[PDB]
Amino acid sequence: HHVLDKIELFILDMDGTFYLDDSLLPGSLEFLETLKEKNKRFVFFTNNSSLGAQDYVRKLRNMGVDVPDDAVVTSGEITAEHMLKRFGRCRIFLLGTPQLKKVFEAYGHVIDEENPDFVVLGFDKTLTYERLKKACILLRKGKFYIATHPDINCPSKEGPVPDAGSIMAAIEASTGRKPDLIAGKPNPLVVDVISEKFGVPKERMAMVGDRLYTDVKLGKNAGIVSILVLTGETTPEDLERAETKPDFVFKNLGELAKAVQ
Ligand SMILES: [Cl-]
Ligand SMILES: [Cl-]
Ligand code: NI
Repeated sequence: HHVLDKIELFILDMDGTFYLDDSLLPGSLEFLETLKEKNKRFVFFTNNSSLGAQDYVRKLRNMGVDVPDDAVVTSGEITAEHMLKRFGRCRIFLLGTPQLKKVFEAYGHVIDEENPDFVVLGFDKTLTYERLKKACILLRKGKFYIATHPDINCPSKEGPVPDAGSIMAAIEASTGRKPDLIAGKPNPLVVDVISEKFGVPKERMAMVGDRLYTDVKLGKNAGIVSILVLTGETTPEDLERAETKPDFVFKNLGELAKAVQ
C-alpha cells in the first residue's frame, strides 16, 4: 503493498476537488478527519490569484471547514514570496485585483506604476484597457515580467472564462513578450516551497486534484505522486484521451480516504 500510506502531506485542489461552488463534495470532511487521525497533513493550493489565501480560508470556514490560516496557498503568495526571497522588496506594476495587491504589499512590495522594475500579471478581474496599455508600454521598456500562473481559462458556473493566460496572449501579441517567470502550477516551485515550508520530503507528498493536464504535469515536474479525482474538470472519458495519466484515480476524497484508513 500500500504505496499511498507513505504520503504525509497532501496538496489539494479546492473548487472541483474539495467542494463544488459553495457545497462540500462527498467524502471531503471524511478525508480531513482521516488525515487528522493518521497524523497526516494537507494544504490547499490554487492558481487563482483573483483573491488572497485568506479569502479562501474564509470561504472554507463559511462552509463549516475550520482550517488554520496557513492551510491555503495561492499562486499570489508563491509569487510574492519568491520575488521577496530572490529580489528583496520590489517596485511593481500589478495587473491584479485589490486582493492580490494586498498580497504583494503584505510581502513588503510596493506598487509603483511610475517607476516599477517588474510587471506582474495575476488573474486580473479588474483589468481595464488603460491598465493593459500601461503594462505594454512598460514591457517595451524591458521591465522584468512575472505571471502568477499560466492558465488561459478558468472553470466557472458560466463555463470557461478568460484567466491570466488570455491576458498574456494580448500582451504577447502587443509586445512580443511572454513572462520571464510563471510561478504557479505546473511550475514545480509550488512544490519546492510547500516542501520547505512544512519540512516534508517530496517522496512523502502528493498532489490531489481534478485538473488532468495541470495537476499531472505538476507531479511530473516536481517528482511527486498525482492523484486525480473524478468530481471536477476531469471525466473518465478525458482520462482515456489523456496523453499522460495520473499516478492514481479515485472517485472522490472519500474514496481516497478509505484507501489510507
Ligand atoms: Cl496489495
Ligand atoms: Cl494486502
Ligand atoms: Ni494489499
